[PDB]
Amino acid sequence: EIITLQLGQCGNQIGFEFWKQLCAEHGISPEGIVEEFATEGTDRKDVFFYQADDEHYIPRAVLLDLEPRVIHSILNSPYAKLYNPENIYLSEHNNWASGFSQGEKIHEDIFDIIDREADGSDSLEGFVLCHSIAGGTGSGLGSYLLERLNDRYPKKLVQTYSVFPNQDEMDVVVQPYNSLLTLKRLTQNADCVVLDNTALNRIATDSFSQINQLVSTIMSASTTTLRYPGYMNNDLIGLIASLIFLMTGYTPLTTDQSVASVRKTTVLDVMRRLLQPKNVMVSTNHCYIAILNIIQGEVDPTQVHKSLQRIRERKLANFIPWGPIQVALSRKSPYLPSAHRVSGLMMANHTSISSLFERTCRQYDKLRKREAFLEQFRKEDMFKDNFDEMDTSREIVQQLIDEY
Amino acid sequence: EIITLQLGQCGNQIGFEFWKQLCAEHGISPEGIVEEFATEGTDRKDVFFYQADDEHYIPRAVLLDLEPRVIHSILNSPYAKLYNPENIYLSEHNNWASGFSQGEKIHEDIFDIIDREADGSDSLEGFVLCHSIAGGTGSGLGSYLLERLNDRYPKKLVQTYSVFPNQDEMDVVVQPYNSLLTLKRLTQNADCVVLDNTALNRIATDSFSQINQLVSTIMSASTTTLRYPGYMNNDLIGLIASLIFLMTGYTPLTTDQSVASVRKTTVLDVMRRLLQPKNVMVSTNHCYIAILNIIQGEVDPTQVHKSLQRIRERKLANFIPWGPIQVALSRKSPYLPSAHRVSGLMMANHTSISSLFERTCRQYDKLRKREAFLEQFRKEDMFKDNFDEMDTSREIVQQLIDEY
Amino acid sequence: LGQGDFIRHLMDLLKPELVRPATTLYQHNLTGILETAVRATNAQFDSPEILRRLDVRLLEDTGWDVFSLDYHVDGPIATVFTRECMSHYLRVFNFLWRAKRMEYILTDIR
Amino acid sequence: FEATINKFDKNFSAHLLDLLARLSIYSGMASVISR
Repeated sequence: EIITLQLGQCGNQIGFEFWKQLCAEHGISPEGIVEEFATEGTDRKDVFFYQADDEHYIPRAVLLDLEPRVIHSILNSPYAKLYNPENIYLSEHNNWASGFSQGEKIHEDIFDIIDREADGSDSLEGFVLCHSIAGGTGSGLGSYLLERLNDRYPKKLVQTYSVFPNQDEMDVVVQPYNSLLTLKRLTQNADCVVLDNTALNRIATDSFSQINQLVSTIMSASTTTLRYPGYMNNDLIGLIASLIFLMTGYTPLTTDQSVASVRKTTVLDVMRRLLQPKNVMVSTNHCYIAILNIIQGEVDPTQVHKSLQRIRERKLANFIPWGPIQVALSRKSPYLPSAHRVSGLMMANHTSISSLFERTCRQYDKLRKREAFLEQFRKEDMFKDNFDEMDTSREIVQQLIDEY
Repeated sequence: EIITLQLGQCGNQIGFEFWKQLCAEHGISPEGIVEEFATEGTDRKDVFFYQADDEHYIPRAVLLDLEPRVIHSILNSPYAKLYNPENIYLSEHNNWASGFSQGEKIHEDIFDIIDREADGSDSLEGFVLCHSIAGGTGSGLGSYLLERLNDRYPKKLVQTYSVFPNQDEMDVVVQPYNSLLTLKRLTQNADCVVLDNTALNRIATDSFSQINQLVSTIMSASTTTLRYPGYMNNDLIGLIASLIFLMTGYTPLTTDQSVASVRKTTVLDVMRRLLQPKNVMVSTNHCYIAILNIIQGEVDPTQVHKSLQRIRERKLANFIPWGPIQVALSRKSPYLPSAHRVSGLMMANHTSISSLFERTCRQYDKLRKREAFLEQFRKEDMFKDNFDEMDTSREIVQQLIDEY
Repeated sequence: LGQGDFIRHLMDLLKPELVRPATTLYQHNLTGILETAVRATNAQFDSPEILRRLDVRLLEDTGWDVFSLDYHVDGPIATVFTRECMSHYLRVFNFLWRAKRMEYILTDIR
Repeated sequence: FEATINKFDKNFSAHLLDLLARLSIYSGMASVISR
């Protein structure tokens, strides 16, 4: 089992479309009813859903937000009735310090909800977090929740889908501070999926609805095998151990109109495609640390071995000199059309990601020398006296970059 | 297996009608579907096509062009859906220097496409290039691709169907430069089929649609035996070794209206007809270097031996004094009507081809003495400083003529 | 060798193996290569029965001196071949194997 | 502790080079090395 903590407008939407994808996959009706064709289903549902006496299924989700508008719109959707009104929380009434201050203020009810959800699962495995690191809501609230959660639950995993601000595009003027602080908290508490609007929209090209549909696709494909038990990799901890910051790529990212080219898609061509920098959805002979490829559809392990052999000989990849990939196979949901003969998702750890922080650090250093937009931060208690928090966070990020 | 690289309007069309002929021969539907009568076919399809999970077959073709109009028209044809939209490439926005500059500019995506296509074949044998040497697009782009390909893939064949400018007709005012440079690159990198509009249209007489239909006929008849496995000559390298610049001729170049004269066509009369200068589709006791005759239809090797004996005695041909032909047999596709009892195609290497370059050199020398139309060339980086490239190319062509 | 299409691919796959001396050669490895050729070439569209008998044998140097196909036949059909046609085909198959590698060498040089 | 971790490395890596050695001498059983 698992819980999802989605914050800010970004996280709220991310959750909306993630649950849309899930209910589509598992044959769950918008109202929580189960379709007749899926009555005898074999798919495991406990992982993301828990059924109710009324036979309906409820997501293990909690909605958090500093503002009402987004969730109010969500509850006007056809999927509104599905969620649990008890879990959803809205502030009665764009800065990280303010977000953390509110988090300190509203500890009690949030952790009440979290405890209630936790006690309903026998074998909870970890946590899932969806949020954006730039905006005031996501950054600060996620920081506070991560801190108090790692404190509260020292034996549960914490996984996040953190969305990083666009850089080529000059959105949050105060983004460097929030990003740097959120990164501090992620290193200091997060167990383990980086995301950026820049490269994501780049691949989308070459509304937020479609972008986050792709993101939800990534999340669902990541959790597929856990959802669909097989032989190997039957747990999230198995995933994490096989890799341990990450980046992702998915081959069949094709529009509903781009099915006309039914290209004979082997496993070799897919696994190859997952390697190119173009497909890496995120934007010094930098090299890899780990690679995992989850493959959906018919697959012959002989083909997998041949592809691995050929790629190894062709040396299209580079590895650490000081240490000695993985190809897991799953089964598609029996419901969604198998427009793709075989499909592939890749999650990897690669040193080049360091550059991200070097940019943000460069951004942050490009402001701290002139004390820009610190007036609001001084208002909050945390930065009321000084900003030693900022210095510690910057040095922590520098240490991480040095370690990479 | 094999790949086709067609450039410029000439190459784009050439490819269109070549694939039209191929799909006609192999019973491939315009949409890529296979006809019912051809379900149990024995013909080998991997050579030029690769099938898809949707059962459709996709050509191993890539479309390149500096301008959109031609390919846009192609995609409005009934054959549009057949091609692979991924492989097709069009410049977002008539000189060789400009073409090579763009080639330097758009290296990455072109070679991405080429690598993707290459990795889908186990036993790729060589490359096929279709282009015109006069126009700006074909000349420069083919030059750049040949250079970077011979650099990238030092163990693959490179075959071209190069179209030469008409000379009796005064089309590209700057043709001498482009032709000379393309010839430089062909000698310096090309493994191995000369083509000219003048003699081609001469034989056609005695629109581009019909001319290139004839050209595609030549290409398909050249590749027949490879497409249709037999006993001997079961590989392109076998072809090349048996000969090694070339010229071609085809006997049954008859209109759809000229079938009324069903002339009793032996093998002897055909192979004889392939020798005359009239049938050589291109325009010092110059002699031959090599001759190959591929014969389609029923054939008795006794007849072949008798024809060879008689022609040898009649000494209708001349050979090099310093060195010591070949007649290969194939089988017609089981689908197209056998309006011809027996048909013949000839590819030969003959010294007289030297004259071509002597003309172009004479053309080029007829301009370099007065510096005509060099203003545009100076614009590009390659000819920004000097034109030593031109001098080296001219001397290389002179060396080749001396060698002949 | 009347197929031609199948023997072409089969001479490209045995090249990395037969160059080694015969002492390091073991039959159990080549069968996977032969089975690969029959799958890639046009010989896949063929009667499954006759494909069950086509195998390899190791004559008893270099890998290009001890390789040869057998196509063993037993039963009623064995009264037409009678152990002498199988001792004559192999006597022929060598001359068609040599005159086939002496050609793919000369198209490699070319 | 700091001195015994390096002992296991010399001990465990010695047995693995034995497993990959015997798994190579065979006529599947050869595709394991690629695994």
